[PDB]
Amino acid sequence: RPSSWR
Amino acid sequence: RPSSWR
Amino acid sequence: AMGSMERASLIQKAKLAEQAERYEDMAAFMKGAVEKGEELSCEERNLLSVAYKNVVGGQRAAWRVLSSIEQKSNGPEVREYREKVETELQGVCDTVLGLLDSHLIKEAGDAESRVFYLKMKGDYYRYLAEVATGDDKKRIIDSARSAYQEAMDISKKEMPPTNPIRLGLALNFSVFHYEIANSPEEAISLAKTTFDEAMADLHTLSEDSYKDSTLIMQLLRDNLTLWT
Amino acid sequence: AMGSMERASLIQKAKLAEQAERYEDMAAFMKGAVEKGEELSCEERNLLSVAYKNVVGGQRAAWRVLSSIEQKSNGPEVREYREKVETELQGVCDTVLGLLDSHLIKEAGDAESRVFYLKMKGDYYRYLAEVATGDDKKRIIDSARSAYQEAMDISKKEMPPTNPIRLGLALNFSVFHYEIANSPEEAISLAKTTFDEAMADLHTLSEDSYKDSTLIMQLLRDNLTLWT
Ligand SMILES: *Cc1ccc(-n2cnc(C)c2)cc1
Ligand SMILES: *Cc1ccc(-n2cnc(C)c2)cc1
Ligand SMILES: [Ca+2]
Ligand SMILES: [Ca+2]
Ligand SMILES: [Cl-]
Ligand SMILES: [Cl-]
Repeated sequence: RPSSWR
Repeated sequence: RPSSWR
Repeated sequence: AMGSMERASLIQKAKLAEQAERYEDMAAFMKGAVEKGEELSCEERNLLSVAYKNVVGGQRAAWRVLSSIEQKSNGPEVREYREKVETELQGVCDTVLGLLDSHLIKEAGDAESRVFYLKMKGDYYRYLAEVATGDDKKRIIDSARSAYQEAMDISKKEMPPTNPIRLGLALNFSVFHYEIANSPEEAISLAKTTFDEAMADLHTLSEDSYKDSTLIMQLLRDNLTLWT
Repeated sequence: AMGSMERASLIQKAKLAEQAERYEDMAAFMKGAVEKGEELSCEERNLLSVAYKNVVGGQRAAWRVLSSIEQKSNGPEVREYREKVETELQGVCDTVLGLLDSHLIKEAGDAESRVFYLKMKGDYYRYLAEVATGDDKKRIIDSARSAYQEAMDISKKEMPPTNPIRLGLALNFSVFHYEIANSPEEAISLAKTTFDEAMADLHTLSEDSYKDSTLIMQLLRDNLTLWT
């Protein structure tokens, strides 16, 4: 659910 | 560009 | 590679692969199921079609990107990589056509199954035609035409005008006429005639069948709007 | 398999594969480029990272779909297919980690390159940790932690607080803390401290660098909003 780098 | 079945 | 897995397990895993959007796996599972030698149910035919349509669809999209880059350029890398993707696409088409020829079509006696497989055969020859440029381009186009035509003849004799397979077949045959055969007037005539006769048969349908049929009639209308 | 292709041709084809959204091909091309034995430029490191992040990203998404189906169920098919996807994911992670260990990291002397590769090492051990359940789960987690920690130490000594690699590293290390290490307070503290020190350094940046840095600070803020 949380954002890692993209 | 034109639609085939999908 | 799937010879040791149960037919039912291959079908179940094909459905799991669809949910996971793993269409390569899905196609491999359905190829294994076909190679068990038993005829396919309606649901199983749809799984086979969805799997390979998604696989070849990604290859066709990639080929079009690379072909566009190649045209704007004309080192060998762009051509080489376009050729690589093109060869992989042709291999998938050959695999599907091989499954239809060995032995799905010859065992398909019912109109729903036979028209479904012949539509598939027309579609995958159409995909071969999209990338073909050599001495066999005309024969590939005529193989698509012949498969679509036999499917059309059966569908008009054996199915109502609102049948979703009949409608999708006519949609794709009209796209064949417009994009492959350089016959835009034939494409428009087929799409309009198909739409109008379906319209006139909608009154016979349940609410669910009505939704199925009108969904595909909308695609016919979208093309007519694009083409006229 | 790429040993016979020129390094420059592999790089050019990796860029073509990205445009075609053929990330498996992209990763194979960049693997071949790495195996030429020369260090990677900034742009080339980004190509390597983008390729494998997209490949493993699709595997992780599929694994999560299948794992969810498996939990709701608990025949062997769901477990078998989840295990198949999981094994393929672990193979990709092992391949990336093998490239970092042979010999990208040991030849990376500059802060930008060394932090980049150590962040990658933490990321792919994190992906292994997401599916790990056996006797090596703790060691896999500590391998991720150790790689992230060394990257953090170098980045805090050698890069400004707005450096995009430093920011993305802190973002991912905070996700590691929250999702893998069961340390949500550490995750929140790292994200807030990283965001605040970046905020205070934005005044030194050009318009283009400001856009690069604020883009990643927004991801830190999104997580903080999710977590608090
Ligand atoms: C080629 C083709 C056309 C239409 C269908 N379809 C859509 N909805 C149903 C019940 C069948 C499948 C394949
Ligand atoms: C892991 C990571 C973080 C940030 C970048 N990035 C974004 N924009 C630039 C110039 C660098 C790449 C990779
Ligand atoms: Ca039969
Ligand atoms: Ca060096
Ligand atoms: Cl190639
Ligand atoms: Cl499996």
